[PDB]
Amino acid sequence: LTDEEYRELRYGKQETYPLPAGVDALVKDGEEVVKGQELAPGVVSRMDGVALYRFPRRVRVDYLRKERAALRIPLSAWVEKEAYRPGEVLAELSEPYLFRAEESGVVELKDLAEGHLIYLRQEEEVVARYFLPAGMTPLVVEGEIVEVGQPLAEGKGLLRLPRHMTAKEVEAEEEGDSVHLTLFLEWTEPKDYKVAPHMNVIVPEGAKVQAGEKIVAAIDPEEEVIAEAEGVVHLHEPASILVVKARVYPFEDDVEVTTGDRVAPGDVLADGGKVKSEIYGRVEVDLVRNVVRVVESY
Repeated sequence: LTDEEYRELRYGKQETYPLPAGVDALVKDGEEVVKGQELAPGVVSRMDGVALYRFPRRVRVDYLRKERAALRIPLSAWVEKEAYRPGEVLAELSEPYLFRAEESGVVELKDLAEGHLIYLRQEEEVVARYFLPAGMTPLVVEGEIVEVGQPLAEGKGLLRLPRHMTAKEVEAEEEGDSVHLTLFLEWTEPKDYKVAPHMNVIVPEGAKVQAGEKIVAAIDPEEEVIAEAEGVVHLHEPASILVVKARVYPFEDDVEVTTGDRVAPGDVLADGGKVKSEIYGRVEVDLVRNVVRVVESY
């Protein structure tokens, strides 16, 4: 009777897989993994089970951005839709076009991947918010004083939503030659945070967070990491991953089981008889990922 073989029968199959510093995993914190599957460029799992992160070093936060801007283009070149998708063609310009300033003031240029966003400011007041999709290259620069009628950008061929931008609730009022579109833009803007062991990631993978919300804790304040604004947390670069032979069943509401209990194929776990197990084994009610995992038996 091996000191080890005992733990496998009683508590279950477990294996740790180390990761070379600065390397990122090819799986999420509690993703279902199969025998042979790459858990990271160098590492490869030897069993089916659940991959769990051991002390991650990088926490990425996909911050949500939303701005409302306007665009002026030739009615004939427009590709009328009530919502656009990333990379989506917004219009087809036959000949070069000059999106001209309909307000005056100082410009603020904000790169948005293959696209741009312009703000016309007059003193302490944002007087305008212009959207100019990829293809329409800006003609002005951050800090330039611009006047009404002055061309701000220029499009030559097709106009597309930045690969990562989305536009919905498009309100387009027609006007003779051109068209005036005001769009509600939404795109993700990520930021990365480095976690030194003496730090505790309070939030799990996939968590939605709000401004002010504490993401990472530590005995020192300037060390703490607080969300700039609404977003979605992501864990990256775990020093290692522990695979556990077990299945995982997430639930929307109420758990009908307790950590420690044994289970069999059929046995209900949560959401009324909606969530049933498929295997025999131990139970662990993870309420950090709002899921119930069942460690295989045999």
